[PDB]
Amino acid sequence: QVQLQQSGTELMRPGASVKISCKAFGYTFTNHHINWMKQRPGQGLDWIGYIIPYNDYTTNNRKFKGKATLTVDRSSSTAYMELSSLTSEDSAVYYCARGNYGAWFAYWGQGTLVTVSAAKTTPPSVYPLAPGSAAQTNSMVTLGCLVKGYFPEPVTVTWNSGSLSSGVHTFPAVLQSDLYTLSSSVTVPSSTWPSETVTCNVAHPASSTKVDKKIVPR
Amino acid sequence: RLGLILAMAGNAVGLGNFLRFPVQAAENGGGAFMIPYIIAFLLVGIPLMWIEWAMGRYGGAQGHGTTPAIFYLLWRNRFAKILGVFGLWIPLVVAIYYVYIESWTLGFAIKFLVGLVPEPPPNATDPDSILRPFKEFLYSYIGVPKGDEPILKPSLFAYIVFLITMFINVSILIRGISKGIERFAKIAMPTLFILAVFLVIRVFLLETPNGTAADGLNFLWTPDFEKLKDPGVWIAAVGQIFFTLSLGFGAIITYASAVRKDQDIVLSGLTAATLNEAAEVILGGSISIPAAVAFFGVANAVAIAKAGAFNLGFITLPAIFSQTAGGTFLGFLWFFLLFFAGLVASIAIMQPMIAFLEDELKLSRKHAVLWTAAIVFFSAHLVMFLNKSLDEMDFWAGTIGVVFFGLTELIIFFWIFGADKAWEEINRGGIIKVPRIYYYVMRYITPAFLAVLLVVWAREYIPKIMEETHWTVWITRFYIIGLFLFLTFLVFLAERRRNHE
Amino acid sequence: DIVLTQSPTYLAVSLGQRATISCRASESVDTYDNSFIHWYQQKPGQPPKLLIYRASNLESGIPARFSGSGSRTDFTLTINPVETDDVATYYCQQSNEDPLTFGSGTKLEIKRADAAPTVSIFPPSSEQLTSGGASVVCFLNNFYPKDINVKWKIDGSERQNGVLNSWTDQDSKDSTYSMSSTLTLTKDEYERHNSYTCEATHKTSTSPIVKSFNRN
Repeated sequence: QVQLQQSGTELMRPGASVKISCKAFGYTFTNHHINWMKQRPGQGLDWIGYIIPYNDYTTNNRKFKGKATLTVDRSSSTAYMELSSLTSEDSAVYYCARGNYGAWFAYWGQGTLVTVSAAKTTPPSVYPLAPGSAAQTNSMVTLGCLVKGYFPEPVTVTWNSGSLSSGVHTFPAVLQSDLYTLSSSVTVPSSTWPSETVTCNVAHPASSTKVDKKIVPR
Repeated sequence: RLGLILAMAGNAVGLGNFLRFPVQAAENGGGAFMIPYIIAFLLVGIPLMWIEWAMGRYGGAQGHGTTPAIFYLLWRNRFAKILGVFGLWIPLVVAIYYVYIESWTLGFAIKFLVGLVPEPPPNATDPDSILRPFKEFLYSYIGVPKGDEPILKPSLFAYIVFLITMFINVSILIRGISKGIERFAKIAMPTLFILAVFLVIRVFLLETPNGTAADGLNFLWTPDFEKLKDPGVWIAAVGQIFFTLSLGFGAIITYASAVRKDQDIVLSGLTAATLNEAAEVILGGSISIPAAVAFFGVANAVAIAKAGAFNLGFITLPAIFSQTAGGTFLGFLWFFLLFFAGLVASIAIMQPMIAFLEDELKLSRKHAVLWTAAIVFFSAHLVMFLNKSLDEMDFWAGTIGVVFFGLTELIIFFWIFGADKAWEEINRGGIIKVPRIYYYVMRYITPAFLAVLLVVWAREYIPKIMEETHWTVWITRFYIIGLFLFLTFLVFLAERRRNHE
Repeated sequence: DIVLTQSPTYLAVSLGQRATISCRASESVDTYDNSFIHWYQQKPGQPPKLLIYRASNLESGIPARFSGSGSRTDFTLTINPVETDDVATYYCQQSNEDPLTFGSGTKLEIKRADAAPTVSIFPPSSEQLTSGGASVVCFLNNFYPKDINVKWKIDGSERQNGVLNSWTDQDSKDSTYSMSSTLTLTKDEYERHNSYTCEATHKTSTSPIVKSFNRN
């Protein structure tokens, strides 16, 4: 019943410093080593370093020695990793994971995304994708959602508040001109739409924008 | 320098050094007790301390955390888990009465705070007359019965103080420790050490018409050639070494699972054990016993110690504070300090059960803590209300239980896991190497010694143990056996739940 | 440090058959006659997931399909029979020597029978038109294999420029792929032409799948 909950996605100017908080729930926090690992989207996991929550006493992998400082708040049952001298190469997904007493890493965090860039934060534009006017109808129709011109990643895109999870394909964002663009497609029976309302739930945390878009016929 | 020193001194002060030790020595004919005690320290205490650090670190390197599982890792036999159950039963059972004793220390602290303390009978000069008021303070507090009555009748103040003590303990176990841990322990341990030193020095100048404090030190360190042939003394002595060194409890093992495999455990472990010894035999042992003999005389000190477990200091100490400068304030400080000292230890003896519920059976922290607290709180009513129950538990868990369990850990770790593998595990990361002779002590001397001790002990004290009917102790024997069966049941449920997937 | 070299980097296997992934180490991973290599299943969008520990031992919650093997240097992660949701990257780790080190990973993908993409073409949103941009989206869903081709035709002409493409990961149920192709122009240029075509060339058919709409 153990959960590790991590802060979230953060954007930083190169050379600055950040502090990521992995908060520990449902277990005695002092009993178990906490480990810190780095993973690029397309790369294998590098171990950053661990910390012993009872006595503190961190140990960092040689590679990360100067770029990562591990601390702990025993009162709040939280582990912290502070990254300094940020660079684009520091941009990655970071996991906190505790093996039991440190087998290793049995329980994982949700992960935390770090984007190192000077680029400014822009909200996504959400455009409905309807089928073309008078496009012949079959046993099923397919609808879409276009999320364009936002920064940085990620964006949460669901349908009907997460109610329709089946037969939906959400494609990877593609970075063109400092702004990210992605689209999501949903397949539903023809008797489903328009006869029942189909809606886009789009959320950009970084810009703090939750936008919903109705899909209507042309 | 001075700070680092007072800090080093405060790490070992447990109630075991002050409240418990005096009672153990007095009930056994002090000094006749010291020989087996010292021998047990050299032949049992140190090696097992090292053993526990090694086993704990080893189990941490793996992640079991509790003795049932570590034992299972060292010896793949269903029987290993059951012997391992003692690593939960002993600490839980000690916690059940230990929390109550802590509550007495808080109550006394409060009474001293308000200036409600016992003063000797003016112009009485009668050791029994002198003893009655001090006896009455404790007896009126916990409500000792007249005529060996089964039911005990603790004062309302004691009960409310118990409620508060449980509330504080639970309140601490749920939320972490920030304002009252480092920031307070760093003050209280050095303060307590300084206060204790002050008391040993002060008591030793004490000489009165009923006896002399010097006579107490002489009494305690003069070997009684006659009691050595007594198994009870040997068992009591080893049990005390275990209790005072926290050795026999699964708590040292779990705590030890947080230190890295490469970190030294030889010097660190030996240092903790030696610091603990110097911490009691010199300070705790030199306060209460000399004070009681100087004040109440030998006969009364022994009779008081034999009265029950932990009673001795609750009487001797308040007697001492009287007639001393700012004795009421010094007393308040002493007992409040003692209270915090007890607390630190009780959360520690609850940690094995909490950890067992969380790692196995997969329970949350809230549930592990609440169920554990429920068990200690409910069960403690037996110790507060049933005559001689506290003593019976202190005997089975804090004396007998720990030695048998200690032997179990030595056989499981050394014989079954590996003579040489065990040695290798202990040796890794050590600042100094383990003396060559201890390989032989641990492998041959200590285990043979303990096995023989338990055997000679039994059949000497077993039939006598079957011959005691207070009506209130058989409830306790049955009940604690039931608790042991219940814990065995929890281990069974953990294996059934895992095998079910 | 101890370096972990994993055999095939990308592995594809048919349903119901067995998959053998390997791990090799520069030094022995064995201490006290115990192998410290551990396996992880990581799907994209997820953290890793522990599979096997001490190299022979099945973690709970994980089906018996996953079995660990090997010793000394060489280790073998065996998945039989392989299941659809088992598509993901798989890693191995060595805890014997500190610091700790990971394999480079093995990406598993299922072999699914050839399947045609279902193409749908979406006109630019009026709302987007108010913004000045015009984007035409063409979805190609549920096809196998991954390799596909998209050509954008505007008034019969092939448009090379302003095409952003995205592919999903292989589905964990039907083992298919999906792709979104997006032709991005200005509203001015979008109002200059009329017909907008999306042509999908796949191995499942010689004749390309053509989806278009007439701007109106």
